[PDB]
Amino acid sequence: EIDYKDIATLKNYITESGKIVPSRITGTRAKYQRQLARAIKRARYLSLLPYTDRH
Amino acid sequence: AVVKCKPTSPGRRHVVKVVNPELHKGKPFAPLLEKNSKSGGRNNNGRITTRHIGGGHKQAYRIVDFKRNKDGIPAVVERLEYDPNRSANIALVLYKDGERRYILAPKGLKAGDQIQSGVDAAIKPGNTLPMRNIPVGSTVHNVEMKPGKGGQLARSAGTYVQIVARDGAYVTLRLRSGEMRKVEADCRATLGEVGNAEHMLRVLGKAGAARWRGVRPTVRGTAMNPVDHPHGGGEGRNFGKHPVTPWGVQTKGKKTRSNKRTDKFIVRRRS
Amino acid sequence: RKQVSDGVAHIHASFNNTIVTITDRQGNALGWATAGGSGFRGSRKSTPFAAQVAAERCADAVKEYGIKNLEVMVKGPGPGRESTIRALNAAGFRITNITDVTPIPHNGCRPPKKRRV
Amino acid sequence: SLSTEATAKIVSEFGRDANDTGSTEVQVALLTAQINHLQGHFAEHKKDHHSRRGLLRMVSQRRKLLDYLKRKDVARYTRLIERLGLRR
Amino acid sequence: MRHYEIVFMVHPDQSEQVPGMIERYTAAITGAEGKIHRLEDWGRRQLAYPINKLHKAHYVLMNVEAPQEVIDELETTFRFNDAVIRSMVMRTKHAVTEAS
Amino acid sequence: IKVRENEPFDVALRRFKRSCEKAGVLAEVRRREFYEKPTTERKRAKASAVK
RNA sequence: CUUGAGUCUCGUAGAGGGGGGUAGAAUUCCAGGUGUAGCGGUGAAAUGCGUAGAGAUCUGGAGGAAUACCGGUGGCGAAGGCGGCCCCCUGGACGAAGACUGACGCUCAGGUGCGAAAGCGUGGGGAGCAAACAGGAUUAGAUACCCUGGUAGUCCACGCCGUAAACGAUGUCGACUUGGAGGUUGUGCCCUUGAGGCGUGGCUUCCGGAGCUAACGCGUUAAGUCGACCGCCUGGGGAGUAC
RNA sequence: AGGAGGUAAAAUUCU
RNA sequence: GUUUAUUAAAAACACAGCACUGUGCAAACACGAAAGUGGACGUAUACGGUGUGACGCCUGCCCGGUGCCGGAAGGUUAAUU
Ligand SMILES: [Mg+2]
Ligand SMILES: [Mg+2]
Ligand SMILES: [Mg+2]
Ligand SMILES: [Mg+2]
Ligand SMILES: [Mg+2]
Ligand SMILES: [Mg+2]
Ligand SMILES: [Mg+2]
Ligand SMILES: [Mg+2]
Ligand SMILES: [Mg+2]
Ligand SMILES: [Mg+2]
Ligand SMILES: [Mg+2]
Ligand SMILES: [Mg+2]
Ligand SMILES: [Mg+2]
Ligand SMILES: [Mg+2]
Ligand SMILES: [Mg+2]
Ligand SMILES: [Mg+2]
Ligand SMILES: [Mg+2]
Ligand SMILES: [Mg+2]
Ligand SMILES: [Mg+2]
Ligand SMILES: [Mg+2]
Ligand SMILES: [Mg+2]
Ligand SMILES: [Mg+2]
Ligand SMILES: [Mg+2]
Repeated sequence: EIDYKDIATLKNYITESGKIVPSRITGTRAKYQRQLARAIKRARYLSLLPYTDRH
Repeated sequence: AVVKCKPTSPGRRHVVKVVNPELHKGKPFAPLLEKNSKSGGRNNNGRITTRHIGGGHKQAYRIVDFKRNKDGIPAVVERLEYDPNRSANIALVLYKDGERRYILAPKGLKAGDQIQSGVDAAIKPGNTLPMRNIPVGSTVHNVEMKPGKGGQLARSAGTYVQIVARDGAYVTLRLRSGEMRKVEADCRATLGEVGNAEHMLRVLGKAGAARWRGVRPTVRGTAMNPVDHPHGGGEGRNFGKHPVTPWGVQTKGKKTRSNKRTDKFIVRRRS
Repeated sequence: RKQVSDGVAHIHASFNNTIVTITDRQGNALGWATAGGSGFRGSRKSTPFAAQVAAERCADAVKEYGIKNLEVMVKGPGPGRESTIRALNAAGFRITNITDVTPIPHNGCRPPKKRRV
Repeated sequence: SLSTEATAKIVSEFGRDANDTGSTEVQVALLTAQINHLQGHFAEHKKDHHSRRGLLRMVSQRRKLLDYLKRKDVARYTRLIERLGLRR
Repeated sequence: MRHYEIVFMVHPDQSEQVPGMIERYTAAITGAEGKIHRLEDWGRRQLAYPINKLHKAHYVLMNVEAPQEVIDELETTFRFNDAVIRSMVMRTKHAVTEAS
Repeated sequence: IKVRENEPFDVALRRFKRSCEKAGVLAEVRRREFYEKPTTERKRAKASAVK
């Protein structure tokens, strides 16, 4: 959001297979649903949270 | 730089030069060169052992350092020079003790670049270590086959070996001949790719280009009579023969490697 | 053989003929038996039933080396997906864990054009 | 579009005071100033077609309003191009 | 002078090259009068997934103000150091000082 | 995907079996190319999925 | 003269364009470990792959191309068209206050430039896919549709080419006429008094009045009402052909 | 009660 | 450009360019019973061999035969025992 290191949260926006969550389910604001992706996806790049869930 | 030159005259028309604008214009460094007389491709016996060879320009030997044995001591690239004796270009270097040498110039360097050699001696283009001290994957040229025996592998213009394993006391390496081949790993090697890789973009363009390069007309085996070559005679443009060297052996396909003493060093051979 | 008792079953349901093998935990391997040259061959493979029986002939030769359990990761779409495990837990191996391993790209390579039956 | 600071300089001498930001003298000056620096951007890159499209607007507009004054207050132009650079 | 957020990470068996870095970066950004407004360091940390087949690796952070430079010749100092394993330099968005 | 579920029974479990992926994203990524007809899939899967 | 128009100011969102960087999943291949007679493929087959050991599985290593989820009658661009992440360069649009300018405009034959894919040149690159080509089927035939392969090419660089159902088949600008659901991005005011209360901008999707229409349909983003200027049509063919 | 995935193969002609 | 010195100067040979193929260096290859030597004080952007013959548009089908490059299961086989 205002932060991506918020790995604290986020985890309430990504499934038990490691998938980002549709904005129709999570029901989040649009302008800020993007701000989530460019920040969850930011954070999976430096392995604080995974892409997959099998390795 | 490659140039196409205009059709001022045929056999200029197809020409294509390689023009290197920071190759030192003028006379090479005297004390590092010695005479070098041509052969015609004729051996001590007097016979033509290799043919197509002879005639074409005079050519003084530059003594390049293929060993790079003087470790420590920085050396500075004073200038880049043309070399007749090979496609590659050389670099007159000045070791900080006053000694001077020639080295196969790699893709990188220019005037003023520092270089050196030794069991540490940095790790940039122009620097020489034992391969027991170069990262795997590292790109290298002027490779040694037996340590202390100077560089033999990948010396031609724009040429290179990449090291590609370590396997213990040898060090498997692949030569863009396509062949991977273990080698004793105390064997040295210089960082970088070599020489103006632009070399192969030349076109020559006329016959005389080749003549003054040393090389000499090649005459077909069917242009001849059957006493001259096994591609026989004719009676008007004829063949019907399994292609062959003048001495009888098949050309095309006929593998002719024999050396089992080294077959223990080849691991995957070119294709 | 040497008897572990703790192993795993790798199952590949390609569709067209559907296959299953078994290995040890770090993933060595010891037994195919598979729907193809084994109870027909042709459209009467690639059937769920054939996966059942494909699991059985596996079972009936994947014993020894202990095994009395197994992790069971599974590769495929279509028939034989479940019906193997359905017969595996019936032959009496304690179904420890199951897993997806069907390869999903992040769209990576072109797939093959033009096919209307 | 250059720096928010920049252009601060160029409104003087061209303009009668700061925040006199609308005399045809300044925009022209603002344009040229960008264009000139901005020709560097198209040295490198150069296959950046789209960015160029914006450029020519600057050039079109510049020229369009450099022609406007030619009709009003003669030699209010011949006191600025040489003051700047361009009449090719 | 615009702000950047930096967050590199270097492999386990050379964590303790820690401060050896930071200082020269301060010499590199004090030498370009740009106050960093919050530093952090948090070594031992496990990974979402292995890398080069290795779990765990040392981390850091920043939010430095600096010239649109140094990051030129710094973002490239992560282009030697076979030592360091990953990086990221971020946008800006005003200053930074709390989260963690 | 990776499933463990606790304790006593045998049922392969999960009315959430078609969890996130398999059956579906494998059809798509498998069949073949597209480019023009995911645009037709678009103005149909939500030209109809209006009301 | 300031209201059309532009300039300055602080910001906004954006897959706008160009450069360099890096991640992650899969396909293919290289080397091994275990492992044994089948794999693959179809409507059914067979070609092909496998007893030097395939397919399955594990570990390791190459290399190329594309960015799952976000993703959506979502945004962005003049159009073509643009989707992982990261910094550098840069374009445009929009909002708000006020400041300057003072008609600086609109349109545009000529002219200039941009312009999907395939295609061309020089080289480099090549994992997948796949014109051509080959083999397996299919069939009366099968130069096809289906299957095993497969080169150009698809990728990069630099220079060509300049066409698409390049379409909304709807030229650009401005002004004027009931409405309903939204989507999305700003911003002014009022107990943060909510994820607000009350407004006001730009874009945008569906429905629909009047009116228009040959009808289909269009319907404030017009095909309604007007005006400026440009391009174009005058029966089917011949022909977007010949010179 | 939503989504998902799989269900028709080839087969010409009529002053 | 070269060539039948002394009846043939040509459309013949050479040519730059193209391709096939062999060569990891004690290279292939050649001259040498050998030693040694050329190749080369070069190192696959190299060197040898064969065919083609600037350039432009291009270079189709055929591996049964003869060659050459791979093979192993066997069948057949040398000296030898
Ligand atoms: Mg030749
Ligand atoms: Mg020849
Ligand atoms: Mg003759
Ligand atoms: Mg003879
Ligand atoms: Mg004849
Ligand atoms: Mg692997
Ligand atoms: Mg890779
Ligand atoms: Mg901008
Ligand atoms: Mg263009
Ligand atoms: Mg193209
Ligand atoms: Mg091309
Ligand atoms: Mg047209
Ligand atoms: Mg279109
Ligand atoms: Mg409507
Ligand atoms: Mg309305
Ligand atoms: Mg209208
Ligand atoms: Mg025409
Ligand atoms: Mg019919
Ligand atoms: Mg008939
Ligand atoms: Mg002549
Ligand atoms: Mg004569
Ligand atoms: Mg040759
Ligand atoms: Mg000829």
